[PDB]
Amino acid sequence: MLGDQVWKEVSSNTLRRPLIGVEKMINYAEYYQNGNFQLTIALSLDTNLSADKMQERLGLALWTVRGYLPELGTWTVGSSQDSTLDLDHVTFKAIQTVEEAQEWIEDTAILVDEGTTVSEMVDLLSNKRIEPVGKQFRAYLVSQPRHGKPALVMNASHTLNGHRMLFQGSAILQALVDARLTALVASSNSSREALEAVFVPEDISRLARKLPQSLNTAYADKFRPDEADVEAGFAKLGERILNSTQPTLGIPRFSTPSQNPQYTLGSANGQPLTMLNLRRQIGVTEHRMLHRAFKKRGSSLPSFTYACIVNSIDRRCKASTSEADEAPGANLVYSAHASRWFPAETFMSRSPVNMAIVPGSGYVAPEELRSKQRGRDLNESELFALAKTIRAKQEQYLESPHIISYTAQVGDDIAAAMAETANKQRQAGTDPYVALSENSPAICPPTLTSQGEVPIKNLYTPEGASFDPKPKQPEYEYIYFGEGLLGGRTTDASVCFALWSLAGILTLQAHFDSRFFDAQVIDTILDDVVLQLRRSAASAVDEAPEAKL
Ligand SMILES: [Cl-]
Repeated sequence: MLGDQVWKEVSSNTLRRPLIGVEKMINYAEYYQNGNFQLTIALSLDTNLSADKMQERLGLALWTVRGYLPELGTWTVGSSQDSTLDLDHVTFKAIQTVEEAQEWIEDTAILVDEGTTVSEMVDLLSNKRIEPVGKQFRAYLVSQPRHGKPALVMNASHTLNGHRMLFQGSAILQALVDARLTALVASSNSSREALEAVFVPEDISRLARKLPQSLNTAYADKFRPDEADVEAGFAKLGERILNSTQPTLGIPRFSTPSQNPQYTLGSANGQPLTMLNLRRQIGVTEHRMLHRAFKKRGSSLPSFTYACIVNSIDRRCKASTSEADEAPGANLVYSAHASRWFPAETFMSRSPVNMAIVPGSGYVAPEELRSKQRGRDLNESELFALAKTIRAKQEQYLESPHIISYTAQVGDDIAAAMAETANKQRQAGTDPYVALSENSPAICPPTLTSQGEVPIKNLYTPEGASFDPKPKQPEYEYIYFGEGLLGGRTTDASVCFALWSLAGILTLQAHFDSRFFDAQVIDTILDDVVLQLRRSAASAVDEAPEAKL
């Protein structure tokens, strides 16, 4: 009941709950750091729907999805009665009229102008903060690109989202070909007339049970921690604090931000697009081979990838926080998903946890990341040993959910310090990019978040959603997606590596602002990692050729 009681009726048709934990930290970063962490995901579509059909169905599709996913209509920036800005709560307004519903549809289901490509949309959206501040989700239909395939492009705040956006997208794609929606559009003069037929005023009593809750309240409710549980979480907090001070290798940022960034995605508003997502994609067949080859070594694709990132940063940058006479270690900065401790029902329809990230920490000792024989030039055996070390340290850091016992306190501390720092920087007239970088470490530690394939249905027909191969022989209206694109947003002076899979396609990418890092160096590290993955896999498969099947 802690989950229900937390959303309180605060006005006639408005629910409100406090933000708690990582979600509160994220909300403050999005406000004070120009949309830091915000997510853009494109689902690239093959479809025999005309652009015209998709355009006339999109708004009603989004409205239909909102009916069972009211999470799409939440809001996280408001005020109190005393004027003051409020970053500490999430609110939900239950829509009571057709006009209000139509307003929300037209603000949230965007038809992109003829010509703009999916890649251009991902670049544009990942290079700015969502507006108005507080808005949590927007869907863009790119139905008439001048080249490339059409796509559903979603832009979301990270405060209440993550993995969940793929399911939100899947629901929208299902609605676009739903037989009942198609009949509605066919029988109505307009979207507004259709809406007028099927509109039901939203009921805060029923919808409260479907709105997202903090991981922290789901944790309290499911695990009911006692004092020993709290003690175990406090120990994992001490670990993260100490690891953040130990000598570490990493990628050095510019001492001062670049005023003429030389790597951009073009220019919009007259200003360069400097938030970059450098990507390496691995196809379905090669992905399977990599996955099996590293299992044959007793390793895993995510941990071996981390080892290669750590080693390639070491070799390419030769940058550390320690002295020259002292080999550094590696501070591991990574995220973990709470599904490792919570059942799948935690992430479904009843009070779902829609942002389930817990910060992870670990420290590779100097003797574990360098070889006595080869120094930084680790051979394949040594990289597998480093992978196993990294994996073991993550497994011990994450062995228990009681980490969550301190994320509310850490979230409060980071949020308060961010607001106080931002107010001080404003009063001092600090340049905005200097302000986003001066508090960042001169050396960015190796930062990799790894995501297993999320099983999202790939085929949508009037009979529903299914898992199937790309249509060779369409029998009805259908939508199929065979590839995704991620645009992460990192506005502070850090480099974030992301490893993820969608539709069997493996993507390794780095996102960062080129005002703060040499993009050529990051590009070289990504190339090094892919080369090491392929060479180590080929050697593993040479010893065990069965791993090719
Ligand atoms: Cl998540």
